[PDB]
Amino acid sequence: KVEGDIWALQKDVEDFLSPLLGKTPVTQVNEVTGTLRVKGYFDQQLKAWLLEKGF
Amino acid sequence: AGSQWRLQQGFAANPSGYGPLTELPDWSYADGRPAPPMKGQLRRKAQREKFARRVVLLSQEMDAGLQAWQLRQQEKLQEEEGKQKNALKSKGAL
Amino acid sequence: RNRIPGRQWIGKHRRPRPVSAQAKQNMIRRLETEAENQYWLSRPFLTAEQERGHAAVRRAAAFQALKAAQAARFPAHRRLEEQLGHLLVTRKWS
Repeated sequence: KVEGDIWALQKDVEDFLSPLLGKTPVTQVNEVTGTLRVKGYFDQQLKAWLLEKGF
Repeated sequence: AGSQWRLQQGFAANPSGYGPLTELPDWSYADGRPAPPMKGQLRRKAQREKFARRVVLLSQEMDAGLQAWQLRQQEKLQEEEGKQKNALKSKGAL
Repeated sequence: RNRIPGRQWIGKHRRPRPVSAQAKQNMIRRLETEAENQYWLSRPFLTAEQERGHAAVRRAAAFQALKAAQAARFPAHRRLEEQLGHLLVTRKWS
């Protein structure tokens, strides 16, 4: 459920996840679905992030 | 045939390989304009460069290896004297 | 009027076939190549001691490359331009 420039979101998600992983995380962007896929379980840490940003 | 003679003389076994024949840009314009470069030449320049790069890499790594070993030995011989430098004086005497 | 019982080259009776001067030439040529081979195979530059871990730095990195290469595999990004781009089938010239 993402409405907007999803690449904008992927920049931020990647940049936020990188210092934790040590490497830039693998991603699949879907513009038609409005969907982002990220490799591994980051669920817990992503909730906390999308709360901060207020989404 | 006669690759043997060619080898003794220092040329290529196959007159195709690397001789003056294959290297030169066979066709040019009337005006004298240089031709668009050939594909056989191009990829060969690429791979010859790969070969050179790797000769340099290996030679350098071998010299670095030998340097490292010598260094390690000199350090060892130096630790042997560090032993003398640290030791306590024996007060046992006859 | 002369037969070679059974199959020509298989059994306990075979076709007699003789060795030829050509074959001797070839065999000896190949030997000479091998002799020259082990001459050059005889004398190492570094000793066995000296060559220890001389590149463990590169050989770690090569494997990191081999790992990253697989880490990178995921289903590719799907973009807006293709789905809507398909609509171009019905383009009308009026």
